[PDB]
Amino acid sequence: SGARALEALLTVAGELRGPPLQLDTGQLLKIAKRGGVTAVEAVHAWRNALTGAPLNLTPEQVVAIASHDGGKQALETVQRLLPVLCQAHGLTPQQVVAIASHDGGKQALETVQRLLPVLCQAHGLTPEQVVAIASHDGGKQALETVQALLPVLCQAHGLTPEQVVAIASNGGGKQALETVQRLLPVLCQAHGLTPQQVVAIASNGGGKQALETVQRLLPVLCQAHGLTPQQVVAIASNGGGKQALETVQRLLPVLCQAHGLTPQQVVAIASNIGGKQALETVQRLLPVLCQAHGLTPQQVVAIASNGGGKQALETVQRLLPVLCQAHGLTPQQVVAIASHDGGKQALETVQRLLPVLCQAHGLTPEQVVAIASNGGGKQALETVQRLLPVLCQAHGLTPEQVVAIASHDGGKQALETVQRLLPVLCQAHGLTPQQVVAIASNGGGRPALESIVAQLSRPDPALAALTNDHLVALACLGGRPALDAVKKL
DNA sequence: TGTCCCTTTATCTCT
DNA sequence: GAGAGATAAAGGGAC
Repeated sequence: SGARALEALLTVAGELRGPPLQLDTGQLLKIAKRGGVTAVEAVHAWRNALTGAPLNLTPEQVVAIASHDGGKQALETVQRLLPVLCQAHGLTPQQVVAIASHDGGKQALETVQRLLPVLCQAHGLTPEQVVAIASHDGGKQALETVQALLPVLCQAHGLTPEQVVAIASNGGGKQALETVQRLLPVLCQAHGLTPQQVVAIASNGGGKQALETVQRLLPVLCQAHGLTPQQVVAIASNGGGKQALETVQRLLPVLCQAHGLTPQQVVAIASNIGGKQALETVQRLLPVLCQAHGLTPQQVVAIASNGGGKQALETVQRLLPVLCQAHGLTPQQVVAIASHDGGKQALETVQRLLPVLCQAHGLTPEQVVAIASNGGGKQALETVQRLLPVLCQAHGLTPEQVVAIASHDGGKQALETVQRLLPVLCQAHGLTPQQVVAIASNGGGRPALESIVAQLSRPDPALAALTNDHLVALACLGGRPALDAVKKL
């Protein structure tokens, strides 16, 4: 009955493509791959209840919840617990989705429910801090561990609640927490690290192995390799962790002696998530990129030194000719696009969309490069392609303004939020569009605009002190953080 | 056969 | 630009 079971499964997928979820093939694939057949079936059985009152989940939220080991249990649990978490604990549905959307989401949900009161009332955490702790695989473990260990970590060890939250808020947060508890004294007292440096190391995924590996290799990397404790700390706390540290141990001589890299640029390469992969890839590709592509070593190092640098390097090697000779991009432009986290996605997206953006939207190659040369470049490019025409027709923006909003980290968010909040800002708050554009055209433009609309609607006397124009100027180069900075004085 | 937890790597967003 | 936070995905081990 394998063929009938298969027919049943495909009928289920087909039905999900209809109401109420209207899932696309990508979404189906996501749930299948990450949550399995049981998650696909669970979504199908509960589609009405997940999208209906009292949950009202969007299809994207349903997809995010299902797309994990135990996805079925998470979906089941969200149906039981969301009304209490929202109405009793004061969480928003999106915060609930965030707690739910990990392997073991059911456990983290039951645990936020049980623990949020003690964490906030007795330990002094905010609900947002509790959400951040919960929103990872093993969230239950981290929540219980913070609850158990925050008092010892703060009083006996001197850490702030914020620092404990930082350590706890990664996958394996429990491991990281216990390892800080164990290893904070040695690393400070014996190695002379500050507590903040230890927190900075501990607050990445694999924080525990990173701490243990800093203890293990700090002396040999300094002594036998010539690095400073600072460099070792940067390598350990920049996401590279244990893998990066050990790979620097192995490859530093070869990269310096044979390939001619300074130890500083080797450190720059090691100092991101996937630093091990980046190091190995520079070792492999430095000759080829520097003899048969005329890229300088500086340029290669610059590409390698971001998270997933490996991917960026291989992608540069593959696409540099096509982008230079077919799309008319200069190698410097290709380097600039490559030299961010996710440079691979940005490059591939430029290869795909450059012609479209130049010819259907009239953008010059320089503008396309401008948009592409930030983290999340792919996202920004795709949402300019989507929203350029509507923002010009409906909201009366120029292509320049659209490119400007787009050309920062989070450009996608800033564009979408302009689309969502431009009407009410200008209509109900006699706010000007050039003004809203001004707010949107920085990193954090999104939360800036949102804090603005929050102020105008449910204002806050304390903050209710500046002009619909003074707050504008404030958001315009401090954003949300500036708005909060004033609104606590 | 799934569920839960942890590490590593890749990508995106904000301070 | 750098540091940091956050979301996603893979792959592994334990029951």
